[PDB]
Amino acid sequence: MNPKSLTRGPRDKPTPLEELLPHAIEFINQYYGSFKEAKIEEHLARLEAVTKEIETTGTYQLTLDELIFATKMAWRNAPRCIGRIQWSNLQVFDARNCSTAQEMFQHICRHILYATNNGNIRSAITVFPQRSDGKHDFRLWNSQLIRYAGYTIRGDAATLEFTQLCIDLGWKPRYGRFDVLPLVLQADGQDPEVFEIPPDLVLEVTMEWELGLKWYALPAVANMLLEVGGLEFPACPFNGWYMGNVAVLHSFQKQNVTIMDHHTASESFMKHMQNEYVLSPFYYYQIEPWKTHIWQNE
Amino acid sequence: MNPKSLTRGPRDKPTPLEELLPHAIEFINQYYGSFKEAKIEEHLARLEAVTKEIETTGTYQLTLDELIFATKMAWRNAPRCIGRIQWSNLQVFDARNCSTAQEMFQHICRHILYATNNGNIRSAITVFPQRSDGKHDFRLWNSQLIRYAGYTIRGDAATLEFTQLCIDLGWKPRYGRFDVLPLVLQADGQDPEVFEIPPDLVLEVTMEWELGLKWYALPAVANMLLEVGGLEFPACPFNGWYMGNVAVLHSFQKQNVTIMDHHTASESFMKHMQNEYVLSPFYYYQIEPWKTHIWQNE
Ligand code: HEM
Ligand code: HEM
Ligand SMILES: c1cn(-c2ccc(O[C@H]3CCCN(Cc4ccc5c(c4)OCO5)C3)cc2)cn1
Ligand SMILES: c1cn(-c2ccc(O[C@H]3CCCN(Cc4ccc5c(c4)OCO5)C3)cc2)cn1
Repeated sequence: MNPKSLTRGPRDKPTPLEELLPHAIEFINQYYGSFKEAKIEEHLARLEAVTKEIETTGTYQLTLDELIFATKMAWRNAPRCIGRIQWSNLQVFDARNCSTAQEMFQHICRHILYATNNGNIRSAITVFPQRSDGKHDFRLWNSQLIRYAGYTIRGDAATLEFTQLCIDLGWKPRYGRFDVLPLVLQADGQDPEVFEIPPDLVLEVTMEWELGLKWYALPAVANMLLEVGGLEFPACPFNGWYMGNVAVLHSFQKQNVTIMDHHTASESFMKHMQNEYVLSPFYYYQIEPWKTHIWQNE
Repeated sequence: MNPKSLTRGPRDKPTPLEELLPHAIEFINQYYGSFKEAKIEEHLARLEAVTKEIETTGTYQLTLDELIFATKMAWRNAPRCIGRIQWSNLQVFDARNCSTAQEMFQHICRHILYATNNGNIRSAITVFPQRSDGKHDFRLWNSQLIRYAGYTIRGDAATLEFTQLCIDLGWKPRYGRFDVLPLVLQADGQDPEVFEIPPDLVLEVTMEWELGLKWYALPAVANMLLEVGGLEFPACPFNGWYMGNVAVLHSFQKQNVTIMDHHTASESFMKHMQNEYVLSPFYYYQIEPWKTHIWQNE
């Protein structure tokens, strides 16, 4: 067997141009190939401009449309994702001009608001600045945007470690069982900063003859890396909606929070279908950033 | 003399509870003893929960922090390991929820990536699921994660046998002198599967007035067993870095691959020291798994 690694690690230097250029060219082809017989000239013109940009600057920037295409193809290329059948249903927020953690936070608020949509969940991805030399990475340290803390256990037992990290970073732990962990955000390679998510941004389905059980509506992956044309985006949170004695199906449907039931299955595929008139791009796992981060202040 | 065996063999049944419980209790004590006067109540509470878990399930699970502690104490307890002086410098990857060989492979890729760190080597251990009844063991059949094949001789003369085994398993032997052997991975007691290591994951120091000599940067023991509190982890690869007419010291230092020179000696001990504000646990040798494995398909 010759499987590839599903993980893409840190760098300490820019991608060598001799490595980057072939990848850039291949993606450009894939992109312009999505127009079949049309646009031969734009294709070649783009090849020339990208090549020059790389030779001049050591890298290149994607057009907005190229980025949108990339995020959708990466989704289409996600082997385990059930949602990828309707891969055209994806809203893209372009945050590649982001520079600070405060700005990252505002972008994520915007994302959570749009995708939550008061229960009528919409898929979205927010793309932060691409890796340059690898010493200025933007990363979200959370595994998901919204997750309950973990503290025997109290809360989300799978975040006991991350919860402890937040505390160590100055987060004040309320010790409930449904404490929404803060966003831990790294901009430009700096030490991460801690941001409470505004409670009003977090939609929860309350389960329904008293246990006080509830769960958050928005499942959002915070910690993967988008690869495209040799470029790496170490910060690119995205979300879908849930797949699904189970008062869940009932509580979600009764509170009208989207889940992947047959109706939603048919509808989303219907909408996807109406949007018509080594794998790359790809979402990679990363090494947990607290295991690799060099603190400029601990 | 009353030396103990440094080898821990296979089982065909779960550890008897009457054997397991005393060992579990002893480790819990060792763990909570590392807090001196504090935490008497957590200690007793943990004793009670572990005892109940064993009586209920026939075994028990370590907390993440208990596991981390165990791996570091086992290292501290390794008589021949020079690196154990700086035993607090160890990154632990928890793969105890692993179930398939493909998953094992992804964990090992992640390990190789982190520990290699583009030449700035970091110590790490990846811990796979603990032995249950002994008929579902996870094992790596390699002695190291990265090793050259052996084929008079061609390649690593010490792997002639293992190389032959890989071939017998379906591996196609390129007949060079520096062929990186594939990972041979056994999950849940199943027959092993063969996985080429992605070449880009393998860092090599090229020796430097033409012989074409090179060697791999990452020394990683693949085949030992971690014992702790009566639990056995037959799959727990770990790595350090090398100790060191010798163009080696030069080639490694000049290509900035870590070795245990005086500088690295002082630095790593310095970092270890800043991490402050029958032996058990222990790493055992095992019997070569191809000598004991019952093929459900040959
Ligand atoms: C529209 C609703 C969506 C549904 C129902 C859905 C469902 C799933 C499910 C069930 C998994 C597997 C979880 C596991 O194995 O533990 C998954 C994985 C994943 N999803 Fe989604 N997803 C959706 C939207 C998205 C979006 C918008 C993206 C990206 C733009 C995406 C990217 C991925 C990726 C990369 C993985 C990992 C896939 C792999 O490793 O093979 N998903 N998704
Ligand atoms: C940080 C760099 C490290 C260095 C320089 C180092 C060096 C060594 C050396 C020189 C040996 C003896 C080899 C021989 O006799 O053929 C050894 C053995 C060993 N090392 Fe390391 N090591 C390091 C990290 C580790 C780590 C991370 C672990 C485990 C978490 C570890 C566990 C062991 C074990 C169990 C043995 C066998 C010891 C025995 O049988 O007495 N080493 N190491
Ligand atoms: C879109 C969103 N996702 C995920 C979101 C959140 C994820 O977190 C995992 C760990 C916490 C519990 N999560 C439960 C879950 C299960 C199935 C599912 C989820 C979340 O979102 C889409 O479909 C799984 C995993 C995957 C995948 N695509
Ligand atoms: C960490 C890593 N190790 C080892 C890694 C690899 C090992 O393989 C042996 C057989 C192949 C050649 N190896 C050479 C060697 C020598 C000294 C050393 C090595 C490898 O890694 C740490 O220090 C020894 C043995 C021990 C021990 N601690």
